[PDB]
Amino acid sequence: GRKKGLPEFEESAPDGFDPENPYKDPVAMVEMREHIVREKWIQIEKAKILREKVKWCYRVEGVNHYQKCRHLVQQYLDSTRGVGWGKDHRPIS
Amino acid sequence: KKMIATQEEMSAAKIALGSRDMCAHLLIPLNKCRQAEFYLPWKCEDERHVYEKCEYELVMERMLAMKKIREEEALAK
Amino acid sequence: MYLLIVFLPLLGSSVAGFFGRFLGSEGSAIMTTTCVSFSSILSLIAFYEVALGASACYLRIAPWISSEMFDASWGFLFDSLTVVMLIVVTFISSLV
Amino acid sequence: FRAKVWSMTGGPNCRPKHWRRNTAIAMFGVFLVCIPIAKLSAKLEQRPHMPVRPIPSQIWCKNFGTKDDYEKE
Amino acid sequence: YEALAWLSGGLGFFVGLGLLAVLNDKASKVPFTPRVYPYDNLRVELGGEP
Amino acid sequence: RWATPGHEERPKGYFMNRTPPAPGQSRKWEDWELPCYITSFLTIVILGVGLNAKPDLSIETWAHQKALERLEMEK
Amino acid sequence: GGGMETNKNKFIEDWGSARENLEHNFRWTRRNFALIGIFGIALPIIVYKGIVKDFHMQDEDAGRPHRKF
Amino acid sequence: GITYKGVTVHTPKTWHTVTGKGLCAVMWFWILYRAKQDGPVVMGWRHPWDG
Amino acid sequence: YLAKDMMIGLGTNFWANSLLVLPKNEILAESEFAAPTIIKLIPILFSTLGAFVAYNVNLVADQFQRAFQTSTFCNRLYSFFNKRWFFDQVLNDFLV
Amino acid sequence: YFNLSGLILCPVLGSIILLFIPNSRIRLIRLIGLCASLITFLYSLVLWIQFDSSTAKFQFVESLRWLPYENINFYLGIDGISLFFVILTTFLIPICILVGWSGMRSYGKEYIIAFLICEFLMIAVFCMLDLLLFYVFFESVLIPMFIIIGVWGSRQRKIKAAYQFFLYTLLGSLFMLLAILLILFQTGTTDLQILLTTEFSERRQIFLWIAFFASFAVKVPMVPVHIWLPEAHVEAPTAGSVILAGILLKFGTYGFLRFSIPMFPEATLCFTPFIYTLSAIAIIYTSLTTLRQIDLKKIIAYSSVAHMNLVTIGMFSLNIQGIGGSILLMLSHGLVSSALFLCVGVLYDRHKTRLVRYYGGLVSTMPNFSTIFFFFTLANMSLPGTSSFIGEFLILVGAFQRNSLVATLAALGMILGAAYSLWLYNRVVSGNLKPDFLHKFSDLNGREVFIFIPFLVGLVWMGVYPKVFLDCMHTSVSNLVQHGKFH
Ligand SMILES: CCCCCCCCCCCCCCCCCC(=O)O[C@@H](COC(=O)CCCCCCCCCCCCCCC)COP(=O)(O)OCC[N+](C)(C)C
Ligand SMILES: CCCCCCCCCCCCCCCCCCCC(=O)O[C@H](COC(=O)CCCCCCCCCCCCCC)COP(=O)(O)OCCN
Repeated sequence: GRKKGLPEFEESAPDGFDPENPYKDPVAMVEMREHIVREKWIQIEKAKILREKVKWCYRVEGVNHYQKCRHLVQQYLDSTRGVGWGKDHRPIS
Repeated sequence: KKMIATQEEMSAAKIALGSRDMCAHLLIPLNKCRQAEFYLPWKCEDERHVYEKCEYELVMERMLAMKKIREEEALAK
Repeated sequence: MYLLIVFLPLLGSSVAGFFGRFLGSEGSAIMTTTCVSFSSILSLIAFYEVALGASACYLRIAPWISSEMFDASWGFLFDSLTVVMLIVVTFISSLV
Repeated sequence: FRAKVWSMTGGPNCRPKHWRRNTAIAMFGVFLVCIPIAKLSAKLEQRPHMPVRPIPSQIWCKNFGTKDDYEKE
Repeated sequence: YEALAWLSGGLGFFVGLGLLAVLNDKASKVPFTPRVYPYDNLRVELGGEP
Repeated sequence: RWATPGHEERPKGYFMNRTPPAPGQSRKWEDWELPCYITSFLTIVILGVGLNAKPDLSIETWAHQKALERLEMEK
Repeated sequence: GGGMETNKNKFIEDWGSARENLEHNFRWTRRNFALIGIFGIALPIIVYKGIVKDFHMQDEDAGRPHRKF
Repeated sequence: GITYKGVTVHTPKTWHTVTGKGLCAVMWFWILYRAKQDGPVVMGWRHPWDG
Repeated sequence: YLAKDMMIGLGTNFWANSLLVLPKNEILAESEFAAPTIIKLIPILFSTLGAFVAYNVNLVADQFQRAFQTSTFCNRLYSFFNKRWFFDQVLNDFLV
Repeated sequence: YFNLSGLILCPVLGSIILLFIPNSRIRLIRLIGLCASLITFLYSLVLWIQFDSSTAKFQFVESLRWLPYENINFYLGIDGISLFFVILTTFLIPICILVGWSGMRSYGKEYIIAFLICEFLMIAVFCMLDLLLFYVFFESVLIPMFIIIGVWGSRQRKIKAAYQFFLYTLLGSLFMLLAILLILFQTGTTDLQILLTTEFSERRQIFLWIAFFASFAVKVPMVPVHIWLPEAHVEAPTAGSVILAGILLKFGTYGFLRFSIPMFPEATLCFTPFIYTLSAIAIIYTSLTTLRQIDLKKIIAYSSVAHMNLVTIGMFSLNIQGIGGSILLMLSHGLVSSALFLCVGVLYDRHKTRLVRYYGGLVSTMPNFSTIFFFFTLANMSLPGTSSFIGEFLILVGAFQRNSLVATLAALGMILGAAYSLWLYNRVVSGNLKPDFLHKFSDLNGREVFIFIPFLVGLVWMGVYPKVFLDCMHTSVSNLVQHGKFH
């Protein structure tokens, strides 16, 4: 019982959750928890797409890849600072 | 002797790093003729000996530069 | 074509091992060696079209480990360094 | 006692009478299933580089010289 | 247990001959000068900033 | 020895050690075989045309389309 | 020669069903105390200290104060 | 090969001697061929390629 | 002879990105144009010396140069290299 | 509308029909039992079709009242994790029926009663969101396994084997029950959705985490308590012993995922080094103990212990990939260990020795069994291309990203895994043939040949393309890792 298209749950924000008292509205806390992962997966996926950007850049330019991909290398290295749950430097979400 | 092939002509050419020394302007014709000629050692020599002597000159000037230090170190001792 | 370089020895090995009773001690000998020699000829063709015709070949079959930002794929890197060892492995394997 | 055990990969000296007939089928079997591997690969082998000289793989391939830019991946 | 005594000598020759290559100091015996490239030792084509 | 016929009337050994019966009659399938075989076929068909019928809805493709339409907003 | 089972040699039966029950032997002896105190209380403590030290050094590099644990 | 008191050696086949001789002679000639044309390269005298 | 020039030829353009060598640690031209000529052709000298000593020991001068029935330190020299530095002994007993 | 209720009812109907069938009708008992098991397997498979791997909340739920005030009640459901365990539980049991098919005349109908009872019992464990009833069905599996080990044990020493397996479980079970009582008295209910959204006290967190760890460290073999598994596992029938390492071993390890990690976010972090220092030394000590072993069954059980201690490292290392790799390794182990115990039990059902000394040179005969055994040993050998390697590579990745020291000790496990399993393979089916002991012996017939076919196909499928398994549960693992914290 679904439309054939991709689902869309919600994007803006969960209004019920208040950071000052995280355990105050249990109904809205799960919404915040799922929204966190649904927004972090966006960053993970854009990191993946910029990774393929870099990979095809190295696969096209040739020997001059130390001067024609630095604008994307700096866009990759900073994207690994707070991506997913992979290193002890957790992102400040 | 000073180099002349710089910026676009040096970067567009697929010459690898490390062989991009002072006198490497004539490597483009060498690799253009060598690549089409099946890389035969016995078919491409017109454009090779010039590069060999360019590297010869670079090595001998490089050791000439150290000659001065070698003959001046006697002052310290 | 580039997939034939890799998958033909596997296919020959699998069919020889599964049907080593259907083929005699010489049928497998003339079949697997023929498949490996075909792979060697393919490797020589790739060497001619890559080492001299300098244009490396790239591909990706399917994602192996499609976890988060840990993209593992069945792709291969038919590069100038790789094809020399393609020649080295295929020629010697067929001769052996 | 070797005849009793199956030896799926063939016995020690397994020499079927019509081994040539089976080998012809086996070689034909490889060729017929090798075509899907070759045909399915034609939609693959992306090589953006253009060789200085023409290779013989242009007839069955078109994934060369097309994937030039890397701003719309 | 006597083999370990020969083991120490066998590896001792390797490290002992390794130290002897420090006692001659071939680094300063170069007959030429360090290699230099144009454009700040090819700074643009090795990284840095354009 | 590449031209002589083989000295084997039949591949040695019996498949699953089951002696073939007299010629003319079938194999006399066993009680467990039929339900297990039909269940294997049902498993194959369900996992074949069911897995490649489920819409690709996940946290990967949804995030892929979302980040494809969100990375393009750099301005 | 119609027995599919093994012959169950006498000298092998004791070897088999003797190591299965070593509680009687391993009750009180001098070497047991040294072995237990050097490989059941010593090594786990050392590796636990190594792990907590690694966590502390990871914390220091990031700068965050180490957790008590 | 003729038979003796224990060594009844068999002579090598026709193609296992002449082929070996006519293939080894190629290498023997090739050693000097590379010692004449590219020989002057590594001797310390008369460095080739415009030298 | 065919591969001496085409792939080690002071900057051959077929490797492309396959093999990358940093500018700093690139010593190839002065490995050929700065050769003292007293060291380049020396391994041939060790080769011919080894030929001479092997021929002498194993064809003519083998009356004492082959079998050494001394008192001590010579049988153990034979065992030290035959048992390859007792690696199969010390490693086995002390680890496995 | 293929809901979860029917998946549990079908084995109940199968058992009920079998109860009133005369013992003489041995033809019908096996047929109807196998048919019920296969219908249950298909009903579990069809759930994977309609899984809808998109939502963070739980899938099909069934609520049945259990107390007068609806305080706590039977609340079914799967999220992303117990689905695969339900599928594998429904798949292993028909293999259990098939392996014990020839000798059913002596076993009687009581053999299938216990297996089907345990079948829907373990089905009701994985999809049980209510915390207390999860414990009711978590320890309900004591009786079927007790009966299987005791009534149809191989040797007479089975009496002492079952006592350990029982009492060790009861001790931790009641230790957990006390924590459940503390949680219910404090919070008020035991429903999982609510109980995950309650602010706990840090001092209370540690005690309750320890109380859960009292039993969950027994189901997964830990250093202090792992004696029960070999002694009570070598001495069980092959059809029954294949699920002690199949589903009875995945309760506590999976129980950590559902009732420990999201339940106590601030306590697992404080107790992380303790789990590391337990499991890292477990993978070493148990592996070394494995080498100096003679029985054919015990070596596989010890390898299983090492695999579980390895997966425990990757589970408590909270990573989006660590937990997914833990689930993949657990599924792969459930396949491979099951296959290995069938492989070593088919030898016992013909010769009845269970000693590697007697076995030798089994490649010159029964080559098909040798090939199958070699494939499953390679799967246990942790080679890439099989489903296991996908299993522990993610474990190593998750452990190294957090702690560098633990990853090296964990990978020492897969280094040492080549010392006992390969030695067993070369010492059982590749030695010198001896006619003194193994006078005569046959090869695998059509039953055990078909038994390994689903195992082989699933092994290869999840080894070369584990995408679908990871695809179906990326949302749930993401929700589990991100809990309590908001950064
Ligand atoms: C890294 C894991 C990759 C996947 C694992 C498969 C890779 C191959 C593993 C199996 C290789 C063969 C080992 C079989 C056991 C060897 C000992 C043995 O039992 O031999 C048997 C089995 O013989 C075989 O080797 C059969 C080989 C079958 C394996 C063929 C498949 C290999 C390719 C599959 C790889 C996967 C392809 C990718 C899938 C997507 C019979 O040999 P006989 O010559 O008859 O001698 C026995 C003596 N007597 C005659 C008296 C009985
Ligand atoms: C000896 C005779 C044995 C007969 C078996 C077949 C003979 C060949 C055996 C060789 C091994 C082949 C094993 C299958 C390898 C498949 C590898 C790719 C599978 C894959 O990832 O793609 C999936 C294909 O779905 C599918 O259709 C997969 C169907 C596979 C059915 C296998 C049934 C095994 C059941 C075992 C159950 C064990 C349970 C253990 C938990 C869907 O991929 P996707 O999501 O990308 O969809 C795409 C939507 N765009």
